[PDB]
Amino acid sequence: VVRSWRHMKERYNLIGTRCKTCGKVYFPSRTVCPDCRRKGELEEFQLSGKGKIYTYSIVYAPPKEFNKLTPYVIAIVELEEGPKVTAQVDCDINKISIGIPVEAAFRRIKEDGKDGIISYGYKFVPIT
Amino acid sequence: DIGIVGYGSYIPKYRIKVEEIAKVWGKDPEAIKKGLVVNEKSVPSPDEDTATIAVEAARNAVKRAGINAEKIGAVYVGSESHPYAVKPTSATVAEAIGATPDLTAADLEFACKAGTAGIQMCMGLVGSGLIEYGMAIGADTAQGAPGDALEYTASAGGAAYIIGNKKDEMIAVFNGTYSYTTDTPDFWRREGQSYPKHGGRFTGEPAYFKHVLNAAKGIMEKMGTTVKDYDYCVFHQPNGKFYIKAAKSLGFTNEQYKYGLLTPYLGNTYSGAVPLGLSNILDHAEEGARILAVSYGSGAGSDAFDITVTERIKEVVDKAPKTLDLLNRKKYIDYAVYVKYRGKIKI
Amino acid sequence: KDIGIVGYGSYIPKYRIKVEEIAKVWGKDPEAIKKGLVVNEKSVPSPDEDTATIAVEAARNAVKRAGINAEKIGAVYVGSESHPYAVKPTSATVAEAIGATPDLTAADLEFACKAGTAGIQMCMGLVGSGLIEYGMAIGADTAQGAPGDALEYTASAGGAAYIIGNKKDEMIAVFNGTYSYTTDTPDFWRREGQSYPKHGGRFTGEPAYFKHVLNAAKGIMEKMGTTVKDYDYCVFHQPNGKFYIKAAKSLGFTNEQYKYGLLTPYLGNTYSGAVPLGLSNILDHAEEGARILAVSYGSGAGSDAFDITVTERIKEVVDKAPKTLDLLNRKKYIDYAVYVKYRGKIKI
Amino acid sequence: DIGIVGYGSYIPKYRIKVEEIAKVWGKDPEAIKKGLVVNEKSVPSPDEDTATIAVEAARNAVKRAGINAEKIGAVYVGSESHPYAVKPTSATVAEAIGATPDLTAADLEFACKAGTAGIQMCMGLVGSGLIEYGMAIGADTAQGAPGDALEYTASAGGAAYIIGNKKDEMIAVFNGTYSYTTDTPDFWRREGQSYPKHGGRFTGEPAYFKHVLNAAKGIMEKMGTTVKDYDYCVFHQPNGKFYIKAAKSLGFTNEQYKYGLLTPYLGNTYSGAVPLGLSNILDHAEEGARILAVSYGSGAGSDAFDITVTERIKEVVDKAPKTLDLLNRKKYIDYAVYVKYRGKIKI
Amino acid sequence: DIGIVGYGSYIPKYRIKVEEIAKVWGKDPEAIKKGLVVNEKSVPSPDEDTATIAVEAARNAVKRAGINAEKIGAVYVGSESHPYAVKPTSATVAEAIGATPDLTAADLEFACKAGTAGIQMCMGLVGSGLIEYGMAIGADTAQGAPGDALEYTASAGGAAYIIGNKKDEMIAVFNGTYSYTTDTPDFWRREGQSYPKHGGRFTGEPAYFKHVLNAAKGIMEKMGTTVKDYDYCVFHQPNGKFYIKAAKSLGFTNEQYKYGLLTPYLGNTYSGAVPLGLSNILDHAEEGARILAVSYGSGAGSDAFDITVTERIKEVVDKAPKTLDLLNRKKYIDYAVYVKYRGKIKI
Amino acid sequence: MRDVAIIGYGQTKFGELWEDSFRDLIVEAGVKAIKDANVDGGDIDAMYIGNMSGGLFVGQEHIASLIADHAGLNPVPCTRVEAACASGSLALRSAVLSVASGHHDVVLAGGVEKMTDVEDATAAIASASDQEWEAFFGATFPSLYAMMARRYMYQYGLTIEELSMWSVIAHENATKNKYAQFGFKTTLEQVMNASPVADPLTLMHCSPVSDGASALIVCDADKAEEFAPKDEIIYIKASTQASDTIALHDREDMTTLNAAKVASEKAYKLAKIAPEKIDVAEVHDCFAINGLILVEDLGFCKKGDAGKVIDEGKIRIDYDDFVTVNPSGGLKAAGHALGATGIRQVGELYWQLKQDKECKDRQATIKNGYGIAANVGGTGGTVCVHLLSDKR
Ligand SMILES: [Cl-]
Ligand SMILES: [Cl-]
Ligand SMILES: [Cl-]
Ligand SMILES: [K+]
Ligand SMILES: [K+]
Ligand SMILES: [K+]
Ligand SMILES: [K+]
Ligand SMILES: [K+]
Ligand SMILES: [Mg+2]
Ligand code: NA
Ligand code: NA
Ligand SMILES: [Zn+2]
Repeated sequence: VVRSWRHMKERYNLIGTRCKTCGKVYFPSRTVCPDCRRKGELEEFQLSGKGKIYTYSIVYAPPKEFNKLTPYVIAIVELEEGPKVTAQVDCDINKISIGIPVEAAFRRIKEDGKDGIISYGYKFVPIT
Repeated sequence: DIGIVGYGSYIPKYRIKVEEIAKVWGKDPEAIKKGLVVNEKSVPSPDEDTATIAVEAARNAVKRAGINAEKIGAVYVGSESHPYAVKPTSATVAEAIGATPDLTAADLEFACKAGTAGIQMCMGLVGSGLIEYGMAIGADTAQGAPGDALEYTASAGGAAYIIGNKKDEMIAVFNGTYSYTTDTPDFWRREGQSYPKHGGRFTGEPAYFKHVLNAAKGIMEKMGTTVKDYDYCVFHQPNGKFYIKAAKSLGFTNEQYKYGLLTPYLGNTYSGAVPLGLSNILDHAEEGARILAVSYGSGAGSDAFDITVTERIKEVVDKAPKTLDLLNRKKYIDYAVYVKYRGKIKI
Repeated sequence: KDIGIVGYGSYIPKYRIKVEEIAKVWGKDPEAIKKGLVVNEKSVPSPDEDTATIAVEAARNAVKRAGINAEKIGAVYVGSESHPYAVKPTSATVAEAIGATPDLTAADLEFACKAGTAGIQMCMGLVGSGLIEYGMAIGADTAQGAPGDALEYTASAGGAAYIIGNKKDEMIAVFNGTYSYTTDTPDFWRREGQSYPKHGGRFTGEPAYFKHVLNAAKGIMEKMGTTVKDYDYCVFHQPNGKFYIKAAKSLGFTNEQYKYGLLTPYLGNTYSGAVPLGLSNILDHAEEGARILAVSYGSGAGSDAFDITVTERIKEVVDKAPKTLDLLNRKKYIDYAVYVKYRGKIKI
Repeated sequence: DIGIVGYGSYIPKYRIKVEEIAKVWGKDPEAIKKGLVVNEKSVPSPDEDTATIAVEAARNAVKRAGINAEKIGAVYVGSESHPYAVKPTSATVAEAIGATPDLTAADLEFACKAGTAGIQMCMGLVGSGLIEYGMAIGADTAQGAPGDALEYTASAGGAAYIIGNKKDEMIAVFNGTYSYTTDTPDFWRREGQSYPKHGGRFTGEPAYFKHVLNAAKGIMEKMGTTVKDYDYCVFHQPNGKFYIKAAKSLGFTNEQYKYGLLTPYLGNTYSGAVPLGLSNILDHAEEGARILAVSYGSGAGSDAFDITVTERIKEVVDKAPKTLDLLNRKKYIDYAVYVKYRGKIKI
Repeated sequence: DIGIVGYGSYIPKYRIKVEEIAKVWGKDPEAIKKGLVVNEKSVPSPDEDTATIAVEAARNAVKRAGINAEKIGAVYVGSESHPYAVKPTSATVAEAIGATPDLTAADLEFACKAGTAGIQMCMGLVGSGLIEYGMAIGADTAQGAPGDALEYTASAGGAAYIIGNKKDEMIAVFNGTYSYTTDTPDFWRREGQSYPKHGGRFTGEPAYFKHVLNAAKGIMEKMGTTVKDYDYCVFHQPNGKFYIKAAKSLGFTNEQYKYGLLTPYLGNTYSGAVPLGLSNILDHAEEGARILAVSYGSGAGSDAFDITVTERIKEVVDKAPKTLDLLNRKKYIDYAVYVKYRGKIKI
Repeated sequence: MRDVAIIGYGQTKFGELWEDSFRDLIVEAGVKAIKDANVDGGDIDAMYIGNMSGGLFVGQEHIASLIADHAGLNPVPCTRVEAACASGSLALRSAVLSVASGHHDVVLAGGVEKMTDVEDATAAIASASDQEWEAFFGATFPSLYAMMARRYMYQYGLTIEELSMWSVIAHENATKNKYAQFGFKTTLEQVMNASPVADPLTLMHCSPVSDGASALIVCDADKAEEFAPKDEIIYIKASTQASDTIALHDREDMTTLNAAKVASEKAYKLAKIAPEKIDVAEVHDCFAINGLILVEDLGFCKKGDAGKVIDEGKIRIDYDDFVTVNPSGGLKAAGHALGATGIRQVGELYWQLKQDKECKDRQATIKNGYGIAANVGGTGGTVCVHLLSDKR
């Protein structure tokens, strides 16, 4: 419940952090820059949801929650700014390939059963 | 120049004490009474629901305004317990007060802030010249889950406000309003479920206090005011403890916050909580009194108001029942009869 | 103190289902339904899509057309029948998803299929009164029709957002006036426990839809001192094609006037997004100076009428976001089995 | 040839008086007590169910039989409130008494006759030589619909009977059995619904009395007996009235029917009703006493039995708790705690 | 001295192939067909349920028995899907065949072993001389949870058996019966829930095979037999793979087990599974053929039977429809029509 | 800093053990390890345990106390060590360092898992991934390694046939292991045509959910001679550990496990040998791809060539002059009881280097007398390497 609330601005809007010291953009946002650690100074940074497929897989037997989606595409997207994320791709099984340009979309990712909260976040859609 | 031309309240007659609920579930009533700062709560008759309570409050507001309901160009009902899932309460109220047909209406949802959201909507329509009068109501027949702590506070009530443009008929004037809103999963309910769920201690500092206090600070900055400029204050009051903590945090004394606090003997009426507390302030206030009103809704969000009372207040207070008269005209019931009335017994 | 639309946006999901695929299952003649209702197909949301996501798509597109900073929006109102939660506001989720938080007010609106336009009127008031600089009104739904029933042929998903403003340089359209007709009418309802709504059949027609839609239309025209001839385009609520055309022809509008606003035959009835979406298609086509009549309807009962004039700025923004017709035509057909799987219509 | 080698009973400790239910629903308790011939009913603890009641009764029957449960070749549980929709109570009971694994089992359903149906099954399996001992249980945690008249009688209890072939071990002997069954929609429940529905006044003459009286006359014809041939009797007892009407119709006096009637202070335990009444008779009966026992189930159907007591009865009565002792070891509760225990409060 | 005097079966006409279910849920149909050894399953008409299926099977069994249904002294229906929660199927079946009123009845529950439990009960009552003929039915309209693997096998069907005492009338003779029972939570359903829950791979070795193989080993030890003494065999068949694994483990060949296996084209009919498989064996068997029949039910338990066929079999096989003829008269449907028929669409 | 040796090893069967409870397993493995080492229960000074099932499966934390209590070894200190699938190796390394410190002379390092008692096991094995940035979005644990396979195929041209040969070998080797979960031979076609889990992986590429327990007795190299003949003692030349990003998407290069490179290099340095002298290797091959990658990261072949060394079968036991990989059948065929895998890996090296009869049918050639084990937690966030030798 609380953990969704902390990363909403990241999941909804793709707002990460840029370390001024080395310039490397980080998404998901990081509290500490791994390369500069203590000397790093982080600022809020708005990413464009644009990126390309770096790798992918097709999940054929997922947990029961995803029964409507099965089989679905899961991928690691390399975003234009640098960071990579793990997310599903809204495209046909037979049109996913490495290097395909994609763009983030606000979607319903998960629901904590029928009584718990609904969690929203990013899913990627191809460009054409 | 926007103000309140009339206001009204309603509370049902049945009450149930903490002792009667704790007795059944095996809890120490004194610990609860002290922990929550609550003694008893209101209970609606089985022939009463959010609609009937809204009509009572709306009709009472019309009496104080002393106007022709045909003059009302919008009716907005904010609630959590609309009798239908899909059929507007607001229409039923408009018909029941004679406001139909020349008006717009909508049912409002935003946890316990729905009621004050409607006030702001009316302020806009009146200020813009789109309507001459608008009605904003906040009412609920809250239901607490039987075993849970919310059963000690979940009560029924409502209050209506008629907003207008004419100085001569204004009993109070809006100086300004401000709202603080984020996405916070502290309290929710899914369409299937009977009773809500919540994040326990997450409902406190990160949700209620964050929004209530940011909203309070915000309007005082917008208006350039300090706590000393206000004679009275009223905050959302899910229990007595939260209300007082917020009030003392901002620097208000007992004399300033006392009138707005009704939960200890009324319970938490959700979207009617602050509207009712504000109405008790108005039943007591004198010309020139300046009020700070801040509601809270889980979700989350708060609506702040900065209001000044005029000389016309004395003309209308006795035109309808006073909020404290309603609260003290009461009949006590035990837990068995309570769950019968509220429909808590599965049939 | 003019009030107008500074930006608008729409969204429709990609899946569709034809009348033929529903009638096959329930044993009905599809041609009779297609002709009777004037509907061919409807939209279907992806199981990872709901009212909130559809509202966010529309909101984000409207921000593109407005070309403003969402931080400036002082109110977000979402009108729907299918808010993903029973008690937790969609509008808050949309405000966070567009960056409007935290300096704003918000509320979720309920009034059957008029909820969306109620929010427009609320924004008109707050902007005109000077209480906020910009307000957003959204109408969106992922309607669900009862499986055996006729509403399953039309119950679709979609939404549209409108940003209201005060600055003439930024207005793409101007409100000339608004009027609303409201009574207590038990034509259509749903009780808290039930999955699908109930209705009064033939009572939904003349005494409810036409009473309110037509009284709302002639009311605003009397308020404005206008006739049917004064308007270039019109849009009415469209639970099916037949009702729309009956109302349009009753008032004297021709096909050229009512053509753009009618989307139900290929979109379905999106409830609180129905008129907002039709209006957006009119705007994707309209020219400077065009005058629009928009009238919504909601069961309970109530209608919101609008009289709008298009400005020269419309051209600058139409291509700033996807056009409602483009969204409506990029589509994937599905059969009934997958439809009920997606929509959660299978008992699990 | 076939007889009862041991029997046992169980009733939980909580009770609720008619006065406490009527108080809540606004009815005259004296009218109800007189109309139904009922004063109070039993209430299971929230940690008790048909399985636990069945186990208590089964274990008590083993004490009286004085045998090794490993020898039991069949366990049958007749109920309306099996704790699972699909998972056999009978298996849990066999495991709980050490009868597993060399046995057959089944859960029985036929309204309030399920319990006695199992007795007939065991009689068959023992008489045919397919098993050495069989156990038949009838137990229920009935739930009456809040506000309905069945809430005054719907109680919890059960009794177990072990059937055997060895004259030295028989405490009673079956002389014969007979059953009357038709398709009668007097009482039913659909899979989704929480509480049953019924035909009101149709539950009487065309259903209960038709089947109870046809079953009684039938076995007396089969046995060539008259009412005078019997020392004791027990009929189904949904209320006291039906029992006494039936007993008096057939010509039984108070001395003959008194022991079998437990409902006025126990309530209607459904499939445990006649099994429990029969057990109270056996706790009092002397060698040579002849018993007429007739159950009833909605559906509908009745199972009649003609039983003769042997000299071994007095060796085993005190080997387990007596039904009257269980019935009088009681703690009273009010309606609020009752609905809490029974799970009648929505959440 | 105890045998089967008549038997009958029924299967509805609609079928659905694995492909139509897999298509919808996004699964490889070939993997499922090979994994479960299932091609298609049966589907009842929306005007068909366990009661109608039981009546069809019972009526067919009466034809083969060639007796007057008035002589039937017991009717037992074993199922998991009795159309009512509280109203006995068995009574409706008795009325529909003319066995009423001079009979006893009961509805049986024990997962997929309920049906064979009734056979043992009829064996006892007939062998003991308490009745002249008894009827045992096993029937179900199983429903698998949408999206789950049980949806590929959960089918509808039933079979009835009439037990009697007269050699001249017996088509088969019971040589012995044995049962293995424990408390095992492999498969269950709670009263509220629409579909069952299970322990996944706990359903295999520790439950099905444990009980099926212990029961099969048990009766062969009781009877002094080996796998070589039996001409035919039939085991519970939740899928084709479990059946064959069990059959091969005990040493039976394809020729021995082939007839009893119907699931690949019928599906798992739960309490009708083994009764139907046994009936196909009887439609093919010749005088003197010896059959091993072992059922399984979750909770858990298995019923084993050792049966020898008599000369009368050829006289009756054609007196009613053969199980293969029913199985092959079929009409295919797609998933949309299937969930419509089965009531799987929320409405 | 004392030298550490291994004096005993014990193991249960790995598989679906319905009869055996969690207690029955740890005891059987512990008693076997005690018996093999020729020590009494009283001789154990401390225990180090790896276990995942308890907290995800049963709600039981504080497993250490439970295991010491029911083993009957109270009051000896017992400690649980966790790093997802690497908990076994970390429990060993913890034990090694405690003997090296001088605080304990004889220490048991064991791991146990009871995954069959849980209704759905995936959620537990998914615990090793980032819940908020991988699992949350629907990346199942097999799909993560599947995306590793995809990237590796993209960069180096590995073909599914080459990948599938890893599983054929594993299953052949596992028929020689009584404790293996799967004891059947397979073929390339059966592997490729098996049901798919996450493209390109199939059910015959993925390791199963397994119950099992394994235990080692580690001891001071000098005190070891008190219990064992000097020739049956195996010495731990190095026990190293490294870390990497928990999420696969944060990896600099997804085709390699830096923590394995880091850890293996440090072990090779401490032992003062090169990869060419390793006779036997036990690598973490829960998804086959991971087996190829580790063969490269440990330095047995060049990056991208693993597919070609498997195709020729150089990792097979019969193939001479090249290291022998997973003689037991590996995680895919021998089984993957998460907590015990790290222990089992080393027990095989122990058997292999001491020419124990336990591995008689799968005995690898030992030219130099060295073995190495690589245990991986999750997708690579944690790697622990252990290097053994028959020489001190
Ligand atoms: Cl924040
Ligand atoms: Cl059952
Ligand atoms: Cl020892
Ligand atoms: K609502
Ligand atoms: K006899
Ligand atoms: K039942
Ligand atoms: K008869
Ligand atoms: K040794
Ligand atoms: Mg020794
Ligand atoms: Na329909
Ligand atoms: Na392993
Ligand atoms: Zn940096």
